[PDB]
Amino acid sequence: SRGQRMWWAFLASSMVTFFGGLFIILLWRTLKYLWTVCCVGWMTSVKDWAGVMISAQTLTGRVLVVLVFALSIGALVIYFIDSSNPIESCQNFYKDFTLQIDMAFNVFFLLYFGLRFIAANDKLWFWLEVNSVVDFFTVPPVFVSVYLNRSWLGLRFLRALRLIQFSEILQFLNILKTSNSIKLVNLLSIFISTWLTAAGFIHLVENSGDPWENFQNNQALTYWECVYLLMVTMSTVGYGDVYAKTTLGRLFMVFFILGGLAMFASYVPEIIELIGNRKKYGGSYSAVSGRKHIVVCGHITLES
Amino acid sequence: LLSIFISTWLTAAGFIHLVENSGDPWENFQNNQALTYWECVYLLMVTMSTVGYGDVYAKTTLGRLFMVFFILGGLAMFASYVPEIIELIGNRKKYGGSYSAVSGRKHIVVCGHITLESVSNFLKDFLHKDRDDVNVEIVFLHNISPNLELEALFKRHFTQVEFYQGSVLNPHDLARVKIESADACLILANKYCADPDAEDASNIMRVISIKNYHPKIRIITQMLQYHNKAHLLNIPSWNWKEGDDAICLAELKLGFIAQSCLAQGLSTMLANLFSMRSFIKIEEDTWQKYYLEGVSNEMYTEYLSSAFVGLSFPTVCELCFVKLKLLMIAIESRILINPGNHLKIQEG
Amino acid sequence: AYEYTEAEDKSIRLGLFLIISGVVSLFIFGFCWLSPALQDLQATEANCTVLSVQQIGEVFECTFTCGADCRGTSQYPCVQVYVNNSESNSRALLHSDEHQLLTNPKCSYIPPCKRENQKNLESVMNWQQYWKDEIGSQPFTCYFNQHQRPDDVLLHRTHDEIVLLHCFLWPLVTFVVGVLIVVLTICAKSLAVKAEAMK
Amino acid sequence: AYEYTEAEDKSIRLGLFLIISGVVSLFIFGFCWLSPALQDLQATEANCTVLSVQQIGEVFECTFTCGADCRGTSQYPCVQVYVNNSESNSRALLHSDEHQLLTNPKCSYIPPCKRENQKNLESVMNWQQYWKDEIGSQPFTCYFNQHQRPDDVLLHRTHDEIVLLHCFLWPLVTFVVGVLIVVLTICAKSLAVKAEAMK
Ligand SMILES: CCCCCCCC/C=C/CCCCCCCC(=O)O[C@@H](COC(=O)CCCCCCCCCCCCCCC)COP(=O)([O-])OCC[N+](C)(C)C
Ligand SMILES: CCCCCCCC/C=C/CCCCCCCC(=O)O[C@@H](COC(=O)CCCCCCCCCCCCCCC)COP(=O)([O-])OCC[N+](C)(C)C
Ligand SMILES: CC(C)CCC[C@@H](C)[C@H]1CC[C@H]2[C@@H]3CC=C4C[C@@H](O)CC[C@]4(C)[C@H]3CC[C@]12C
Ligand SMILES: CC(C)CCC[C@@H](C)[C@H]1CC[C@H]2[C@@H]3CC=C4C[C@@H](O)CC[C@]4(C)[C@H]3CC[C@]12C
Ligand SMILES: CC(C)CCC[C@@H](C)[C@H]1CC[C@H]2[C@@H]3CC=C4C[C@@H](O)CC[C@]4(C)[C@H]3CC[C@]12C
Ligand SMILES: CC(C)CCC[C@@H](C)[C@H]1CC[C@H]2[C@@H]3CC=C4C[C@@H](O)CC[C@]4(C)[C@H]3CC[C@]12C
Ligand SMILES: *[C@@H]1O[C@H](CO)[C@@H](O)[C@H](O)[C@H]1NC(C)=O
Ligand SMILES: *[C@@H]1O[C@H](CO)[C@@H](O)[C@H](O)[C@H]1NC(C)=O
Ligand SMILES: *[C@@H]1O[C@H](CO)[C@@H](O)[C@H](O)[C@H]1NC(C)=O
Ligand SMILES: *[C@@H]1O[C@H](CO)[C@@H](O)[C@H](O)[C@H]1NC(C)=O
Ligand SMILES: [K+]
Ligand SMILES: [K+]
Ligand SMILES: [K+]
Ligand SMILES: [K+]
Repeated sequence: SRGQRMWWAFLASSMVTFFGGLFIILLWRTLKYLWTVCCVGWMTSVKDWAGVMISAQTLTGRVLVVLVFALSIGALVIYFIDSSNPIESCQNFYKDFTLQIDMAFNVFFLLYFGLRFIAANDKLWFWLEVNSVVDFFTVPPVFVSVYLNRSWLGLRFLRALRLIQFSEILQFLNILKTSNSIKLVNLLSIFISTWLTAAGFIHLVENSGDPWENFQNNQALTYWECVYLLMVTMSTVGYGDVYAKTTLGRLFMVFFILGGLAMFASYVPEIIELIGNRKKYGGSYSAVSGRKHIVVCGHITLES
Repeated sequence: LLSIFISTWLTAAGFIHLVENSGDPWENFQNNQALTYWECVYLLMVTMSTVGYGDVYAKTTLGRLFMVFFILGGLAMFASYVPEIIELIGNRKKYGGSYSAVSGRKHIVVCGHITLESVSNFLKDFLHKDRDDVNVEIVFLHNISPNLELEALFKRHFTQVEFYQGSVLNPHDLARVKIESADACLILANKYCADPDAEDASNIMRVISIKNYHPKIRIITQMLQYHNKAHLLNIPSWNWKEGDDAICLAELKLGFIAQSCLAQGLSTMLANLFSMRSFIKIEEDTWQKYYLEGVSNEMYTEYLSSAFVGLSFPTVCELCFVKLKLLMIAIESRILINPGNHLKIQEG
Repeated sequence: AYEYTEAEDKSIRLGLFLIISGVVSLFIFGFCWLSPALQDLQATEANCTVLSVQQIGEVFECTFTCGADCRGTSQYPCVQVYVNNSESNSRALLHSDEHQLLTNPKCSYIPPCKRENQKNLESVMNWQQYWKDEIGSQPFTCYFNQHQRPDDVLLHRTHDEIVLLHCFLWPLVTFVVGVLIVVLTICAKSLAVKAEAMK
Repeated sequence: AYEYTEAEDKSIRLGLFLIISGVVSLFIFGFCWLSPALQDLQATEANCTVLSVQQIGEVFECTFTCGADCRGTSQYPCVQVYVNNSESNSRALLHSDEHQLLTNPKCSYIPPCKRENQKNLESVMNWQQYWKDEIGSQPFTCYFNQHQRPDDVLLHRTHDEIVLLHCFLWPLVTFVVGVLIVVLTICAKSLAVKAEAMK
């Protein structure tokens, strides 16, 4: 049933979810402060239970958090699989296996989003939190994909932004304690997620070309060519074998070098500082039989 | 920085656009590389950033000559201005905002010497499981931002502990942590400070500030000498009858030593009576096996049954020992320790 | 406490960002969308009678594609269709769009490229026979721009009139939603200030 | 206060900058303007009688352009026009300029490229018929450089003699205006020093 490009329905579902819930929250905060001007509880108990479940303070909270880690990488791998597909295509839900696994991952993310919504103190601050915006632009349009029996590789590259959570959900699990490797996982998460997300955006823009030429600017790049493009660009090598040719592609690359060059030059030598800090003269002396030894301490310099 | 950066970028792009379109006059203008304006803006951003793809470049003689002068100036301009701009944006205060009180659950404001180890020892002795089901929240208040280890500690206690960066002297920060509805305020001291009178002065100033905002609060603090403890009673709102206690470390450490000068080893027993320790079972036969069973006891406080009223003090201590397996020490109707058989149990 | 919280400050920042995004996207679409579309509407919808239909014999190259990225380059013959304008009434060429005109200005129709050169030639002959039947009669609702390309006459405009709608719509929708966010947040804060100071 | 102000210091800096700019632009124009122009004047204005006019049949490619950036590549036939020099008196070719010679050395004239190959051929035939009429008579005021290209004879020099004027004029004007700025500022300062010390 080809011919009708229904790509706009996915993006509409994301924008209606984000902005419609935002307007519902703001209208609640106007109506409940008009109600006086013009004209321990139980909800806190379910709030503390959700706040315990979001952290790793129990066993079932630990299981939930490890599931968030694993299924975030799983949803990212499903995007890597789907990136080689055409932009607008059909898929029957009962025959497509990866659509069923993606369904299982996103219904889990919907329940986890509900737990994070209950556990929050401020509904507005939660609704503008960046890990919620990722859910607004990934979790609705896969439900639209199962309803239409039709896929569109839209803003699925924002699934790579879920790796930002990794240092926090490892701080919950008592895995990261000291400050150096907390900082190292923080730098690695932000670097890899920004690299993979911006590569996904330039992949979408370069494939589905400029709307001003009636889409005759389709430079057919793969996803990994855009990852290689951004690593060549961020490092300021810039070979020129692969570059963005569309107008929107060059426009994003201008903004990306304004941000990403400083990100590469700041984060990469700091990461290489935090790895490689190995104690050289560790270990212990091993005694041998029939030969004694002498321990010398105190003021030890070169001349002494 | 933004004005100079954008104006230099757009102006130099306009000059290279004029030069590249109207070509070199030496070839009778057969060097017209037809670039748009935005291609030259993209050329200069690729060039200033030292990427240099080579898909778009200047082909005329005057174009290459301007590009030589432009990289001599513009590379230093990009490398100096862009990280400074990114420094001036992004400076956002992390732990701002205010505490939001909830109904039916009180909270506690903790200020003073807040480090990683002091907060860790506090949260061990406060949130210990040997208490009852406590439900107070712990709000912290320190002007220094926490490091990554303290942030991991606050994430380990995500429902019980909130942090807010501010100064206890500034009354807006006292209004942020809801000090008017807090149950008590605790002032930890840096017990290994270099000048003890200096930090005793600083913590006295903190008591003055909290009592200046709200006089009807319960302040618990730590003093390092006894005369600086004596200065706290001169404050016109320091009311110890309601619970403004000053834990003087000099008086308490020398008194613990003197009570152990009478009966040797009492100071260990008293100091173990307040550290909340669970039972640790030792399978061997060491001195630690019986010592740790002594460690696991803590001092507690409770009202008595109505069935004990009218009895004598040695009677109720004997029967609670043999039936309830508890050791009673003192009584309150004053706080006198171990009365004789002549004093009977009052009700309440 | 009569002051914005962190969520209200972030919401005002979001509304200001949408205001800036709507203005900047309108500024971008002025040079990308609007200006070639106004060059399209500069061409006048006119009448034209067909003058003659010629072949040249100079064949050109198309590019037929199979499924797994074939780049077969078949060839196709060329037909020039000359018309008589209503405005200039001169010898003008016929074209399907600017796309066909820019890939090959010397022909009047380029077929979809197939594998067989016989099939491309048959597509040429069918389109030529249709334009050989209706000669002289029924002057066509064609388009023409004498100030830029006065020798070629198109059959379809490249951009619809609804391009002018969507070039101005979604920046305006972005502007309105951003303004609504700033207004609703400020209104909720001021009403909460009055509701707390009413006691 | 007998010293330059900030405005006089900046004006002396401007005059020194114009002196440096005039010298540097003269230094640039020595390699860009002057040296190929002196290679042009190295070619000698001479006489030449036309020997014969030939066609080869090997056609070449021009590039005709429409309004909205067409890149149509029509083709055109080639005419070789051989002359008899006055200096070397050998078989030399005719060319319109160095531009025609460098884009195609094997012809004597390249037409303006049009859409129709018939129109390019007619431009060739008209120019060839003019160079077929006047044969033997009226030796032409042509140009020749036996030290570099001794086999080709041009009809027009590429650079005018006024190129030599403008190559030396505007650096000298820049130098004079810069010198005048430094002189007038120093003279105004010294007269103000004497006018204040006269009291
Ligand atoms: C600031 C907010 C503003 C946002 C503005 C949003 C508004 C969006 C725009 C609004 C209008 C766009 C819809 C109108 C389409 C018209 C129909 C059409 O042209 O059909 C064409 C479909 O050609 C294709 O192949 C389509 C494939 C790409 C479709 C996906 C588009 C994604 C665009 C990127 C999404 C990025 C999303 C970024 C999200 C961050 C066919 O034309 P043709 O066959 O090729 O012509 C041949 C010429 N010939 C006839 C002479 C031979
Ligand atoms: C330090 C101070 C010194 C400054 C020096 C200033 C002095 C300036 C120079 C001085 C002399 C220049 C004028 C003489 C022109 C001669 C006439 C001519 O050549 O016509 C030509 C016009 O070809 C065009 O297409 C013109 C289009 C460009 C004109 C704009 C020039 C801007 C130059 C940049 C301004 C930058 C300003 C920068 C400002 C900072 C036609 O020739 P042709 O048809 O193509 O030939 C075909 C060959 N054939 C015949 C064989 C086929
Ligand atoms: C904030 C914005 C981007 C939200 C998305 C709105 C736009 C992009 C969407 C929502 C409504 C959509 C249109 C709905 C109706 C028309 C005509 C119809 O026959 C096919 C689709 C088509 C041509 C769509 C084009 C894209 C569209 C204009
Ligand atoms: C964020 C959540 C709560 C709301 C998301 C809005 C979604 C569910 C709504 C808004 C726009 C809708 C689309 C509007 C019109 C199209 C084409 C029509 O022929 C059938 C329904 C269909 C295919 C709808 C699918 C569902 C839809 C995408
Ligand atoms: C589907 C989505 C849009 C549901 C929206 C629910 C929103 C409007 C409602 C549900 C519960 C509400 C919260 C209830 C109590 C808290 C704590 C209070 O001290 C300030 C307001 C605040 C923070 C409210 C903000 C708005 C709120 C989050
Ligand atoms: C759809 C969602 C709401 C399902 C969650 C079910 C809720 C209503 C149930 C399941 C788990 C429950 C919690 C289980 C134990 C905790 C701790 C206990 O000391 C007091 C009650 C309290 C806090 C309960 C409150 C109600 C509760 C949160
Ligand atoms: C010219 O064009 C119009 C359509 O715009 C058409 O209806 C009309 O018949 C034509 N007029 C003449 C005189 O042919
Ligand atoms: C046809 O063309 C001629 C010249 O090409 C012109 O004079 C005349 O007006 C046109 N006639 C019609 C009916 O279009
Ligand atoms: C040679 O050239 C000159 C012009 O420079 C011309 O006037 C003269 O007639 C020619 N001389 C001869 C002998 O042909
Ligand atoms: C013509 O050419 C011949 C040799 O090519 C030469 O000897 C003779 O001088 C020339 N005669 C004239 C009149 O130019
Ligand atoms: K470089
Ligand atoms: K480079
Ligand atoms: K380079
Ligand atoms: K390069």
